[PDB]
Amino acid sequence: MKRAVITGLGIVSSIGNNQQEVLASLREGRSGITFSQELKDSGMRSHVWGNVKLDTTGLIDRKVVRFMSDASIYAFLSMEQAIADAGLSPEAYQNNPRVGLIAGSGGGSPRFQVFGADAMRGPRGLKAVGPYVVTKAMASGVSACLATPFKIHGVNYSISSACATSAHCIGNAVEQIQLGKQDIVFAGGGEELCWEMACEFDAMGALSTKYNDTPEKASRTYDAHRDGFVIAGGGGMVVVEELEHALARGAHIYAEIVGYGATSDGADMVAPSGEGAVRCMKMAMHGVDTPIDYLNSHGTSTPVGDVKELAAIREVFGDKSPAISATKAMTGHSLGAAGVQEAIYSLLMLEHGFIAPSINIEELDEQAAGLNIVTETTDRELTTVMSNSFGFGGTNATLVMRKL
Amino acid sequence: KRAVITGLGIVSSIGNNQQEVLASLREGRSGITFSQELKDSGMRSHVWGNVKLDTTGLIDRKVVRFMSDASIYAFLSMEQAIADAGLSPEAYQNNPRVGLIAGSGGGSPRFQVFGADAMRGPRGLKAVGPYVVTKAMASGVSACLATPFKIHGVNYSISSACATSAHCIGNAVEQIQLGKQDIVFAGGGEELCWEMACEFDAMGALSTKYNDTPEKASRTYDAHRDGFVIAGGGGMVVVEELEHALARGAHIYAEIVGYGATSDGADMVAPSGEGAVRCMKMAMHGVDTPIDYLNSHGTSTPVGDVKELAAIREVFGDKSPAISATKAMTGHSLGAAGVQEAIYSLLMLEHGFIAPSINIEELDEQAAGLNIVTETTDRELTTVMSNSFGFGGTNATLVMRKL
Ligand SMILES: C=C/C=C/[C@@]1(C)SC(=O)C(C)=C1O
Ligand SMILES: C=C/C=C/[C@@]1(C)SC(=O)C(C)=C1O
Repeated sequence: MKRAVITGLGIVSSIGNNQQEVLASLREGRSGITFSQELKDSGMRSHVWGNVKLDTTGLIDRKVVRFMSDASIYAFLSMEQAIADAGLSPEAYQNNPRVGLIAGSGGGSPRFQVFGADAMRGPRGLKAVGPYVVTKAMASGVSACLATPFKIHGVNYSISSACATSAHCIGNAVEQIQLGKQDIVFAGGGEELCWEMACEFDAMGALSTKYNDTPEKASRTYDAHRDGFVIAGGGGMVVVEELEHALARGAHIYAEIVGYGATSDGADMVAPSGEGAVRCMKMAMHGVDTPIDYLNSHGTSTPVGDVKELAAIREVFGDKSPAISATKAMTGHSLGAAGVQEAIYSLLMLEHGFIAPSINIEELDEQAAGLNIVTETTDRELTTVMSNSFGFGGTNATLVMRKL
Repeated sequence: KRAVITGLGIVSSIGNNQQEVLASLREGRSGITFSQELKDSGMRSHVWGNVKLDTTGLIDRKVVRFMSDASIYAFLSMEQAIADAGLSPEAYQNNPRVGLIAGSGGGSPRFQVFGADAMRGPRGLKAVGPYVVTKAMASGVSACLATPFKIHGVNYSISSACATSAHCIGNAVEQIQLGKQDIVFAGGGEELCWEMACEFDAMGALSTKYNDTPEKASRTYDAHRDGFVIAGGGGMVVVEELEHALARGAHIYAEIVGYGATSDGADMVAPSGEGAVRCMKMAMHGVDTPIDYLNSHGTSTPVGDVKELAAIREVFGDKSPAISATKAMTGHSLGAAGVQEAIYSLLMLEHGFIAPSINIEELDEQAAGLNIVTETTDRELTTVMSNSFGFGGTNATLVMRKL
């Protein structure tokens, strides 16, 4: 089996439009959460979100962007960044059977799905719909919209697994390398931000509703007064590359993907079982001869979910648990984009030797006792980092990344 | 490590189990009907491949409450596959070596739209209810099955438009090859609704000239084809590691001996041909038996049909296999097409026949020379190929061989 490394990255998020801006927000413990007039206007109870603060007008060519929803736009721009950051040029990655793309969203595009239906029911029907809704709204929008303009010839599909989507995308990319089928796979995803989708999470009571007057305090993972997650949008993309291929071209290598866990609860639809996560982390830690220095938790800021993961971490590690922070307290929950963005946050912490703070803990949950939850930015020489992604439907992903 | 198919299940326009499907295939029987729903919506295409089954009460209330139609069809298909594979609950449930990879092309446009419509009404959130997320999310098909079937292994959806459930099967094979799983349930489902259908109609992808004769609308390779006929349904196969299957005395349909997965990197909604050539060649690597039958993607589109035929010619030259497009009978079930057509191919393999490519009244001149079978033909088959090409230039091919 071949080894897989990360040789580039790109990110559009609530806390930065590139890796430099994101690095700055992580070290500062800056919140990306703002009041949303759009959410309030729709009749929602959650009025806060992790929005992308970027004018994307003119950033993608007219004939390319016409097929794209926001999830695709966010993923495309991240992919541009990742290509450049990897030091890759068209002659190397384009029209190359051994270079692929695995990237998805959790929701596709509810916005253009609803636009399509709204337009169809109006007096102009098909003519008001137009010819571009399928590529905007289909579940595989994110992969279809990137593989075509980037001239990808290798693998091309999307993995969806709700909150674990882009973490599974990365892990499947690793498998492509291990099987010797691909030299490079761009892995990640994107997620639009809109009332059309967010109202679905509000109607199940999943979103924070009590902190709308103080938007930066709404997302408060592990705080005893958390009341659900803060919904976010954005994209992320990493370049997953075979080790020898990377070394031979003098690539910059952030880390090796040394562990990939993928498991299922087989229990509850919208609540974590715990034992699924335990098995997932163990799978990711298998054969890894170094300790986990830092854990970027799934920790979405939900009453049951936050502490269920903690109980799982305690089971896996015991007394000697790693430093833990939940960056969703800063960023919000970008759903399908969460896995890659959080793999990137963890890689920036690995690369730059620090731990981002788990913010908005005004009163630590009684069930979080005895663990190392890092609440202020602390410089440390990290070697091996772990990222957890647990989604609706009991789907679990865990990534372990280590310096070479 | 080797992967075999040990069980199958299907809910399609041409049958609600493998026996009804078998009969439809041997008979060249159309599953296409007139749709008042598509007509009422303002569409130009008024034909569809509908599931002729009322699914009310077939799934536990507390389980089906989270599900859209795509998930319902896949679930029912999975029950059949479990039973067909002879797997007790103790064999496959609460088992880390047993997984599920199943997707849809579209998620649930119906419930995406319902949520937004409900929210804009006088009841807002209380009308939306707590179930729309699991229904509308892109991973609904996997999420809604993994849980009630007590799946402990892998649990996610591959999505790639028309190639969706084909990549699901191929990824399942990879899980076996890597030694991570002993069993993976692989397949997909797709709902059938104007919400999604009108999007395909608005880009001109759907057939519109044959609404008075619904059964003649889907007509792959016919000179007067005018687009595909939308369909819904589900499929599921049991992908199983060989030694595991042999040990428990499983009935094996075939081994998956080849899996191609490529990208066009060309056009969004038109195929390049080039990518399909590479996909089929990739599926044929190390396969030294001839292809006895090819189940084409063949959707009944002017450009698409002959683009795939050209790719077949380039791959096979003057050794081109027997070909039929079962979509002329079934319609195009999108995310469910890959697994359903693998199942049709598996049925032809098991029962020694070639299903007809129907409704060819005038063979396209670009299809001249080729062995497109238009009549049910009894034949001993050994090795079969099935193609799936989706929008976004995404390609999958599966090659299956009798043991
Ligand atoms: C099995 C379902 C997973 C549920 C989790 C823990 S995953 C998630 O994002 C949120 C908000 C939850 O409640
Ligand atoms: C990348 C474009 C693929 C297009 C194909 C061949 S895939 C498909 O289902 C239909 C109807 C087409 O026209």
